[PDB]
Amino acid sequence: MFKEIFTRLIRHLPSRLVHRDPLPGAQQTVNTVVPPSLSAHCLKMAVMPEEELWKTFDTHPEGLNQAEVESAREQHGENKLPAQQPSPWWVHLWVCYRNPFNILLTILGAISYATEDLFAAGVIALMVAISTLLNFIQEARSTKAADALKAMVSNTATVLRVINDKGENGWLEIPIDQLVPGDIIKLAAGDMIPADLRILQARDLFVAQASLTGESLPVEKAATTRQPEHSNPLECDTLCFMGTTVVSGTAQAMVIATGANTWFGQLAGRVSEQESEPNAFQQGISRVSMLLIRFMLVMAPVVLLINGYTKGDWWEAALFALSVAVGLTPEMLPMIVTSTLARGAVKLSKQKVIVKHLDAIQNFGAMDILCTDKTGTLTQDKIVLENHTDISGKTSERVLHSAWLNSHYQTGLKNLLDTAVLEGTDEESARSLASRWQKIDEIPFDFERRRMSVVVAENTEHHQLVCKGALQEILNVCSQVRHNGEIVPLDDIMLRKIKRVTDTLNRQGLRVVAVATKYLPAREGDYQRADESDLILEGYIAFLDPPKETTAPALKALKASGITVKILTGDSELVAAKVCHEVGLDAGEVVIGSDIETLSDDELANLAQRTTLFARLTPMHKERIVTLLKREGHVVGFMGDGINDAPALRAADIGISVDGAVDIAREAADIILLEKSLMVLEEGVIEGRRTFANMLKYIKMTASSNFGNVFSVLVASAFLPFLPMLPLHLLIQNLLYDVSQVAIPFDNVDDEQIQKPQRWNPADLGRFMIFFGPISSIFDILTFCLMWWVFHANTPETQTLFQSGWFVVGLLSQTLIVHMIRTRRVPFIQSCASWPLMIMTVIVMIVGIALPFSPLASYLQLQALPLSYFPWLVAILAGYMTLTQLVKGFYSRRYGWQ
Amino acid sequence: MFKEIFTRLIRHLPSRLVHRDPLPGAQQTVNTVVPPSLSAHCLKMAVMPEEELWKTFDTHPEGLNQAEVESAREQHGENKLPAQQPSPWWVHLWVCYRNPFNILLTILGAISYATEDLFAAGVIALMVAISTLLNFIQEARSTKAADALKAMVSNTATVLRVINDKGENGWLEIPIDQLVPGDIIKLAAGDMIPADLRILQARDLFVAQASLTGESLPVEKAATTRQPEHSNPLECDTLCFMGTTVVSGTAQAMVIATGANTWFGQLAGRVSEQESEPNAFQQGISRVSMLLIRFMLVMAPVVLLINGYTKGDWWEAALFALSVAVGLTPEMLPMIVTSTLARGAVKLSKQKVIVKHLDAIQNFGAMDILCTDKTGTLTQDKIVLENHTDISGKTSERVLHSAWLNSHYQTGLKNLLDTAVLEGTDEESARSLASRWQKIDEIPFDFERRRMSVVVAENTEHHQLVCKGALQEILNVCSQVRHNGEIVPLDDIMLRKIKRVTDTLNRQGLRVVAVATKYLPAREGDYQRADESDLILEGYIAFLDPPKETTAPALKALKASGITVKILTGDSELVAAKVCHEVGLDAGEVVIGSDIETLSDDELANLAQRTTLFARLTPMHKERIVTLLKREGHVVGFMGDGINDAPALRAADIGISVDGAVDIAREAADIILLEKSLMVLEEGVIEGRRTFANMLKYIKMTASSNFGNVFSVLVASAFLPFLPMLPLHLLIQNLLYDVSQVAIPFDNVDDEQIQKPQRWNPADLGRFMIFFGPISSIFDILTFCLMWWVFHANTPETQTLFQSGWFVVGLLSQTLIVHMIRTRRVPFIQSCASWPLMIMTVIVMIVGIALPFSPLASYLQLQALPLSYFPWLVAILAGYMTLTQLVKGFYSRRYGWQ
Ligand SMILES: [Mg+2]
Ligand SMILES: [Mg+2]
Ligand SMILES: [Mg+2]
Ligand SMILES: [Mg+2]
Ligand SMILES: [Mg+2]
Ligand SMILES: [Mg+2]
Repeated sequence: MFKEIFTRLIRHLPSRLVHRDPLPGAQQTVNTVVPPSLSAHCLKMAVMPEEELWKTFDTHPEGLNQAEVESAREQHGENKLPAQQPSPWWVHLWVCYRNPFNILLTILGAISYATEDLFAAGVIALMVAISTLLNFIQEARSTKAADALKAMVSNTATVLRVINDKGENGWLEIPIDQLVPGDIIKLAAGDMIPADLRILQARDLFVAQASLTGESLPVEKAATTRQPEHSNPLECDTLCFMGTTVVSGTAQAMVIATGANTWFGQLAGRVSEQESEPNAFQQGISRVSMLLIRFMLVMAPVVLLINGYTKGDWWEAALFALSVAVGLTPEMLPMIVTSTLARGAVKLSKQKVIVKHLDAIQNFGAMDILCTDKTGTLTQDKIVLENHTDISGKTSERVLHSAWLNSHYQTGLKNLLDTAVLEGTDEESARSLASRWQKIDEIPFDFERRRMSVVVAENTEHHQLVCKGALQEILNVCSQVRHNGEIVPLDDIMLRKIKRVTDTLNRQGLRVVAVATKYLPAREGDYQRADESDLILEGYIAFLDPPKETTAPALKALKASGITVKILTGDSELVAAKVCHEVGLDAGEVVIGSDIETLSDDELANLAQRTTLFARLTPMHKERIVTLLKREGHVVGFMGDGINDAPALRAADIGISVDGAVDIAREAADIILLEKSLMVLEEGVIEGRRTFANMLKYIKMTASSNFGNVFSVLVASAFLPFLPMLPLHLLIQNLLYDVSQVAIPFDNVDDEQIQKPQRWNPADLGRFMIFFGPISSIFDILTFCLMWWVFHANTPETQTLFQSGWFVVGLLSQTLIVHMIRTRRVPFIQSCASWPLMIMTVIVMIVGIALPFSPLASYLQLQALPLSYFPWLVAILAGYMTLTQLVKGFYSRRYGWQ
Repeated sequence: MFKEIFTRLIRHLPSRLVHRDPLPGAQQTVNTVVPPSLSAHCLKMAVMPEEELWKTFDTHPEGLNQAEVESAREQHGENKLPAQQPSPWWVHLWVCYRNPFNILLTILGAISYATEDLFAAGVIALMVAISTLLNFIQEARSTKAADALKAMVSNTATVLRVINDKGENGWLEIPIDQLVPGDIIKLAAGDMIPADLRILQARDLFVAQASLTGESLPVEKAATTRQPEHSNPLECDTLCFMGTTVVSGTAQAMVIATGANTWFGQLAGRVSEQESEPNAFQQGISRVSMLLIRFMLVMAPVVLLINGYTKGDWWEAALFALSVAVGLTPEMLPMIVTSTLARGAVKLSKQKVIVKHLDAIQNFGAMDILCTDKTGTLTQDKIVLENHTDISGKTSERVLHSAWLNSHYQTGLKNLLDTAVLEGTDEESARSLASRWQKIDEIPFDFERRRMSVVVAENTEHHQLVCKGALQEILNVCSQVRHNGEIVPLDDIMLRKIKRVTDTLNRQGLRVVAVATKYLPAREGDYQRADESDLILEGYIAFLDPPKETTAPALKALKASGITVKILTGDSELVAAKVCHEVGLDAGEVVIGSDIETLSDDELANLAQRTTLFARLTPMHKERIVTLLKREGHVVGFMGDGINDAPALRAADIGISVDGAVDIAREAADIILLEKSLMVLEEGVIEGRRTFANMLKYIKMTASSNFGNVFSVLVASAFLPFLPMLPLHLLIQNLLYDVSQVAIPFDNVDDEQIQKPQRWNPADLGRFMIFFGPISSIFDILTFCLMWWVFHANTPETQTLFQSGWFVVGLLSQTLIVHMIRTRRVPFIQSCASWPLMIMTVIVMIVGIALPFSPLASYLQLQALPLSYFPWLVAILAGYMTLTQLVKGFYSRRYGWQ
């Protein structure tokens, strides 16, 4: 066969509902380090004087007013990527109608009846148009809902703009797509850079550019250049590029590039080539589409040839074969996938689960390994008890005040310890410390040393550096300790005593953060990580972050649903083990991050499968573990809401984040929970399994029934002297079946189907079609024999009695058989269809019965049915239902339902 | 007027759906200390030899098999009170059919149309029967649902019985109502005594008979009497009476009395007289019923007299007046109340809120003060951190092992500290302690000393008494302390040091429990509370009980709903204040239990209104505070799940308990939550407000519309020369209106209505009826003028056109006006009725329109309507809806909706 390139009958869904958005962190590799005239633009913009910067982008310090912002947006486009913009509704309608089969059905309708029989080609074209409108309405509604959902959780930026008719400025939180060039924004800790920026002003601004320049340490970004030569746009200290995060400090900057013109946007990724590699969902949809095309190409030519030879009307035989084939079209797939999944995605939104792209639902129900941190998900993130003590265990007010200085004057992201220390200090002492101490510098947090320092001063003679961090890291750089009010050298005896005391505290679930301080002579230069030396250890703060009340039932439900929860944490091994024990998780033997640095990929992939808790992990370790956990066909989900969780979120088969996360965590995620809870995640997983099961059932039943109709036509058309059913009748039958099937997205799903992670095999559809097609053909042939002999529709002159006689059987059975094949159990007593499906089935059956008796029947070439036919019809339908119910068991035994 | 005794037209609901159960704790007062032949029976039963006890009750040691238990149940009745047995369905159908208006209607129908006009009386009787059937079906379904709900949470008993064909025994948990006399049960801690019992065997069995004998201290019940003279059935140490709890120990006893024959059941309460005093809900229902009777008695005689004088047919005028009056019958109140409340009670069951009696819903939505303990509701009942140390602060293994002995060998109710100590001790040391030590005696917990002791022994030479309890109570009875391994006298310096250290610990939210041990020479006699003297203080255990993750949002929602949460706790004020601060509650200034002992009732009632946290409370203090919190018309709810919370649950306006509570706590409660959570309680309160609002709306709309119809008849009957509508048509109109109103229980309620605690005024119904009745009468008179002149129904010969002309207007407006006078807002845009109500309204309107055109119209004396009438009908309906919508505002301003 092959000839896959020749087949262009498949219409792919737009690559925003499916497939992930490009995240600007596609490694440090670049296409010849960007092209000229783009690097030159950045290099000129970096050192351009601030005075003439205002004229270049038509910007004023006040900001931008409305008419100006629409003018800038029109001139420079919108702050998006080429693939994130929706096509106009008329283009969507046209691309739905120009389907290579909707066209032929209209042309063959024109050709067959053009000479001397009009109103028959027109009605066929009208049926084609009605089917096209139904498909287009379903897809348009579902894409509108999906696009609304994706825009519900979108990274925002704080801009000046101009609010109030008066013309006053403000600070609006607007979606990052609305940023036009020459716009003024302000940046704080945790905000991702929304576009290429020119730093107007900034204090202690550190940005994590690891995505672009590949360096983990945050880089200071100044208002004016303080480095001698630039020679490179990516390292100029006065421009911030899109896709990088702000670690600490504050800034106010100007947007210079936007959308495609952004560094990452053009020639450093995204714009280069396209989405060459499709994900699992797109591959499965393509496989199903190719299977349907193969079925049609095998069957329809034979149906054409048989009737052409038998009846000598090729222009009508071809139309008849195409009309029976259109039931097996691939164009159902865009309508089924979009309508069924977007129904789930909306329903998940009422469960505090926002789905950014539709295909993620497949992973969300298929996930069997869930990697997450212990803080916030297992623990409460609010610490109830805290003790600030010195090395001797006595409570110390100096430790609390030293920690308060660091917590108050740090500009990084807020922490639970920071919140506790700011709340744990009384108002009077806090006011005295604030008035008596002023900030001079800040050395932010990085994982190489795992500390955080703040340099303050009470005068202009000496400065005090106060750094707080995990106990060892602090003890590594401490040379003296403050014991009993005296500064005494920190010998090894005190080292081992402190270590064992803090290990005893850790085994109780208490996290310990040590605090160190130093006095230095006043200096003008910036402080650097080398200044964290010969410190004086003031003491440590031991605090308890208790586990959530709902963590244990959520973990039990997750395990009952087939999901293996794995804890990836950068905290201590003892605290993590205690937390795991308290919530009911089995920590087993713990694996620290230092252990896996010397392991091979095979060794680590084999170890991670039997290891539940990983401790002392750097973000690189988390990403590597998540990557190697997909080794044996597992679908891995990573849940994280941190600055450095973007690679881990992007590397997992599904990334889950929280509405309160940092900007880069929400950008890289596929699912956004409105509250950080494992129970919400479990219920969402259970509900997404239902959505995927409903989608599969939709495709499965439609394809099987339509294959049965095509087989019925193929086997019995040769013996008849006329078409078993007029193609107009077949088009009406398919349209009325689709109207009924509209309510399948709202069906009920057995708890048996969604009890374990779902595995989707597109080749199973062919087996289901082959098994459940001829069952319909048996009763179709029985109906043919009924109308031939019992009702004497033996000649073409009385063909209309035959054809209509099949029509009501064709539509009613195909509509009824849904309630038999939708479940593996016995219907109407064990598993029952949802009320919308019941109502739609009843309505479509009534319409199909009443159509031959309606005034339209003459126009549709349908003849009224004698009353002696209805008992036969009921017998046929009941026999078909009973036979399929009795035969379902064999399919269950040999292959299985799920 | 008065003559309230004469009015027996009111049919009260059965006193199980409304009103509380007896709760065998009705003080210590008795009716002459019970009657003779009951006290004598108990006295003879107590001292009767165990050998001959088996023949008396036809009981075997192995238990009772089936046929024997049904025989005993038939002979002795069922273990219930006379007010808890439902009446048979046929008796319920008779009482629903024999009400004076269903009898007078039938009798007048026979009288008026018996002579020469049969099939007119029969159809009227058939309409009466159909109305009775509808009412009976609604009430029967709703009482069945309510009785099923009350049986879901019922105190159970553990019985031997017989299981399976073999004849082997087990231990079944059967509802206490199934207990027949001469049944063998076993009792553990926390089990209430289900019937009068004879103790067969007992291991350290203590029962709290504070309800019966009035003494707070638990007393020891033995297998054989160990006291010289009994002289009193209530103080014999070998019988346990119903309504008392088991504090500690284990036992196996025999049931000797059951149901009424129980000491409490007969002549000691719940038997003499009856429920003389009705509660608030019953009083309100009676007031509404009396208002409806007053309306009918004022109006219907005038309607009879006018038509009797005008048309000279008294036997028909009386029937017509009664037919218009029956719309205002109080017999709908049993159907309205039972059907609307039960639908709520069922809906609460899916929200983990079981309602034991329907009227409690009224209180549940009317609650504005909620009194709870801090443990379990505000805090988790599991403790995350525990430190067992000595007085010097060093960790001590002896303290942990001493606490483990007490926790393991105590037979009382389990505690969070007991669970932690049993889990906090390693397996090896635990098994070593279990093998090395054996239990001898136990001194249970009581609030006078607030300690609990266990006497064990490692040999037959000396015994060790290990008591554990709150710090002061332990320190009161301690004379020595184990310091640095030496037993040193406990001087005042150590007392102050320990007090300040433990006060520092309690300000952190850490509860401190001290442990004391003593060595005594071996002795045969039982140990007594006195034996707790000159103890040796081993140390204390400080543990953290963390607040729940969901307590703060639940408290904020409760405050937003208008409920004032007050904390009644027996713990320290420092720990309670810290817990309140953690969850966001404002403790204010705390009031300890010792402060309120000297206060007067007025002083304590005034103080409790502005006090949020009450600490160091005995159960008597809790009951007194809850009683005095209802002083200014507040509705008080008490939530508790303890042994001593029965008086406080019974004294509150509503009592809430948990499914895992003790037996007496579930018996005294009105609401049972399936999980102990404040969020569940808040959502249940919100949804119960909806149920009560729906019930009030039901009554209000029905009464107002039917009053409007009666007024329309009263004003315009004199001018017409015939009845404005035949009474058959009026009965059909009322029946079809009731069919529509069936779906009101499922209506939607605006969030504005249920945003504050509900206050129900039965006199408001009269104002609503007076305001909204004549609005219907205006358009009824307009319809009369229409049919008189526009349609020329001027004579009796053409009366049928007139009457039917009103009929469709009468039914359709009455059915439509629901969607206008159900909300204070504008309908269909700002507030919408529920889909069941929409469907029922449409169906009833369709039936009313189609009835005059149906073949039944001739049988019902209805004439088909000309098509020129329908535009006038739409005009009348639209004008009525618009006028009532515009006029609703005046009722809102002058009186108000809620
Ligand atoms: Mg932001
Ligand atoms: Mg600096
Ligand atoms: Mg078929
Ligand atoms: Mg029990
Ligand atoms: Mg004893
Ligand atoms: Mg009316």
